[PDB]
Amino acid sequence: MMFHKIYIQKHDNVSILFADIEGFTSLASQCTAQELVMTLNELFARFDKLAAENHCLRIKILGDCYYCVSGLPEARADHAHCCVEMGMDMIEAISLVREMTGVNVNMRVGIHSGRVHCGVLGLRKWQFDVWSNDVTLANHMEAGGKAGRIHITKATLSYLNGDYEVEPGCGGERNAYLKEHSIETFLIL
Amino acid sequence: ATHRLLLLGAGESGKSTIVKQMRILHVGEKATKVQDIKNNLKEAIETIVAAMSNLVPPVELANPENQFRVDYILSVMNVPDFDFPPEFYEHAKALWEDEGVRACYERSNEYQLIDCAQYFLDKIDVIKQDDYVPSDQDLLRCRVLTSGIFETKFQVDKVNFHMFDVGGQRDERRKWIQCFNDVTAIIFVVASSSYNMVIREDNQTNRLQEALNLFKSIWNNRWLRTISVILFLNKQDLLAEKVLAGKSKIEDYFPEFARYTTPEDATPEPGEDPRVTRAKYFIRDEFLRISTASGDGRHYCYPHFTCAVDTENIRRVFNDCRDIIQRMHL
Amino acid sequence: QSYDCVCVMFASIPDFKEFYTESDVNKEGLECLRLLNEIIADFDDLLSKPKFSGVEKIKTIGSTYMAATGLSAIRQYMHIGTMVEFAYALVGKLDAINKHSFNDFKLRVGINHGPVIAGVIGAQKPQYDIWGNTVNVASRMDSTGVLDKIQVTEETSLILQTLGYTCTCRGIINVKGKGDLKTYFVNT
Ligand SMILES: CNc1ccccc1C(=O)O[C@H]1[C@@H](O)[C@H](n2cnc3c(N)ncnc32)O[C@@H]1COP(=O)(O)OP(=O)(O)OP(=O)(O)O
Ligand SMILES: C=C[C@@]1(C)CC(=O)[C@]2(O)[C@@]3(C)[C@@H](O)CCC(C)(C)[C@@H]3[C@H](O)[C@H](OC(=O)CCCCN3CCN(C)CC3)[C@@]2(C)O1
Ligand SMILES: Nc1nc2c(ncn2[C@@H]2O[C@H](COP(=O)(O)OP(=O)(O)OP(O)(O)=S)[C@@H](O)[C@H]2O)c(=O)[nH]1
Ligand SMILES: [Cl-]
Ligand SMILES: [Mn+2]
Ligand SMILES: [Mn+2]
Ligand SMILES: [Mn+2]
Repeated sequence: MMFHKIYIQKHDNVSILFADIEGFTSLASQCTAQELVMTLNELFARFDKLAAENHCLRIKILGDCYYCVSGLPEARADHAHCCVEMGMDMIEAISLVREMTGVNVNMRVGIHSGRVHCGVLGLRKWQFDVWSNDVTLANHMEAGGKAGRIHITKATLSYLNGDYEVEPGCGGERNAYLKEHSIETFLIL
Repeated sequence: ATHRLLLLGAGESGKSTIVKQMRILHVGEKATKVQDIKNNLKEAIETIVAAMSNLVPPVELANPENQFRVDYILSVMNVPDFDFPPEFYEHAKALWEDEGVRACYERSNEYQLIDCAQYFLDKIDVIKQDDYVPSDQDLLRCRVLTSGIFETKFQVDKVNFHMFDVGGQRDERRKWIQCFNDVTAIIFVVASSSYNMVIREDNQTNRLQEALNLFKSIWNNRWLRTISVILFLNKQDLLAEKVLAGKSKIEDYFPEFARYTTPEDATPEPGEDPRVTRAKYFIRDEFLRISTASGDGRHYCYPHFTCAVDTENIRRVFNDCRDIIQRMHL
Repeated sequence: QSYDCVCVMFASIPDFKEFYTESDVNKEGLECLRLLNEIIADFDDLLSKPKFSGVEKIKTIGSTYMAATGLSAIRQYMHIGTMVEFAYALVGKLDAINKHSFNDFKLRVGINHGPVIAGVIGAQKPQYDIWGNTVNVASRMDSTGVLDKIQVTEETSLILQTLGYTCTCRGIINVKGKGDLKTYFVNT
């Protein structure tokens, strides 16, 4: 009654995936706004599909930034692999062999694991979102991927139960924020 | 049954001291805070000596000899991690023993200084020892700035309490609302005595009038329009001395005290001079004219004359404070 | 569908990335969202006013409000001045919230106009977002702005003056892809 309801709910052990069309704006100065909004939509259509299959949930979309968390809403201890295969699928999701999208695009997956705080802010035009430093981190993990090799924070490897094959991403050199907190970054193979 | 209390107040009103009273009354390591004590004593003196030349007119010593003891403390003021040598205790103490240093101290309001001054300096002897172990009062007088918010989980009569001390500074008020949500009642804190000193945050605003305007902010806050504040007119002892002594009238700082008469409902404690009686209540009604305006019966204000460094008084009050949480069914 | 004149406005709070603390006191970052909700929500209380009856709230990027006026139609460029009245709107509120949080937030803005290709997207829960370069800049004119000021482009600079608004040239700022462009600030 004092503070508006704030429909937010903590949620402690999930994996968060972030993707960005590497070099997109380059694609822009070449194609019609329409074919772009289309290529974009096209891509995201197949994304929400590859999304619900690996048991993950898509949060929101920002232009070319499509970020889908995992382990929600109902808790799934499987959060690790989820985002992992999400990126997996996401990589082949840019099969330009059938997507005549123009100048070479690629995702820049940036996964991470930690605790969250999801819900919706405001009272109008609600949009489901995720909030937490960990969530801030997974964003920079996205802002630190190479040619779309999947980034995975050391916390993401501790839930992978060492199943996948990762290599030192030397993150931090790639992105300031990773270095700032000295986070050991890897890369799935 | 769990209750959460937030303490608010101007700068150095005496919040943390209360939260310390709390541990003391409801909760060996006294050898790790000895340091901070000496660091107080340090500032205590170096601050007084410092402001002797700066003041206008100047405050010169009576024993010119001490010019060299002045150069000593002034040669250690910015020194990092002082090792505390007997020389310090010495020259400092002789400086305290000096009449012009006290003279500078009787006007310690024209310059920012801590409250534990009078106290610590009067026991350089007791502090200097190698076996000096801070007693209980010594640990409630040791001043330290609170940076952020800390939760003290204590229990009383099989009923839990959660104390929340917060940065009393201005640069700290940006963290209060981080606890404004679902908290029993607000213990406000004031320095009934600080009615003669400008704040540290700027050196131009009356501490008291800043405590009034602060109370105003919380009392009328859009998230505290339902939460009852239990104002704490603290440092009642200091207020008195300043009052009684008269070396600083109250009506020259708050002219609205000239037309002021003494209250009816007043319950004048046991031979508390009529000069004090009137004063302390005056300082009550300044906070009351605020709680009288808005509120609109959604929340009321329960004042409490107090002395945070009196584990005796503080208990009498945190009991009334334990009462109203049960009585008003808060 | 695609429009020919859609005034896009971003209103971010850099000052929040810091205020957001994840501590055991603030229920781990909650109690500050709880305050950010109290803002965004308090910021939405505008869309339901007479003056901003035509103001549309596109979305919300974390601690960044995204509105747009001019999506209810086929002067012709007046809602630009309306969008600004709304920039001035959020500020009135944003600063007022401070008065009760003892905080000090400042609003940073990036208004612009042109063709935006509004529509929905997604296979699950579709969302209504306005794509287009007009918006590309609208954001880049925010991400590089100044607090308490509104950063408008050349043309926007112009139009705003014919409405009674003075504009000062911040200088040049590289709006990536579109290259180095000249921006101005709306004299408050
Ligand atoms: C001329 N550009 C376009 C023509 C029609 C459809 C889209 C574009 C386009 O590239 O739009 C940009 C924003 O307007 C559009 N956008 C929409 N909503 C947005 C938003 N809320 N915040 C930021 N950008 C947003 O996304 C795009 C991302 O730019 P960003 O700077 O985020 O790119 P990047 O993510 O780092 O990609 P790259 O690696 O290639 O540099
Ligand atoms: C609400 C508090 C706080 C501090 C915590 C948080 O998790 C965020 O909500 C994220 C991180 C988080 O939700 C990931 C999505 C997104 C949208 C990216 C948010 C913004 O970056 C927020 O800040 C901002 O508004 C500033 C940065 C926005 C710039 N980013 C750069 C990367 N691209 C891909 C998207 C835009 C955020 C940081 O703010
Ligand atoms: N003489 C006297 N001193 C008191 C009294 N109550 C508190 N103090 C003194 O006030 C000084 C400042 O106390 P403190 O608790 O630090 O204030 P604060 O409100 O907590 O301010 P901060 O520390 O967050 S910035 C301490 O040295 C303490 O002993 C009192 O009733 N009388
Ligand atoms: Cl005060
Ligand atoms: Mn991209
Ligand atoms: Mn982007
Ligand atoms: Mn304190």
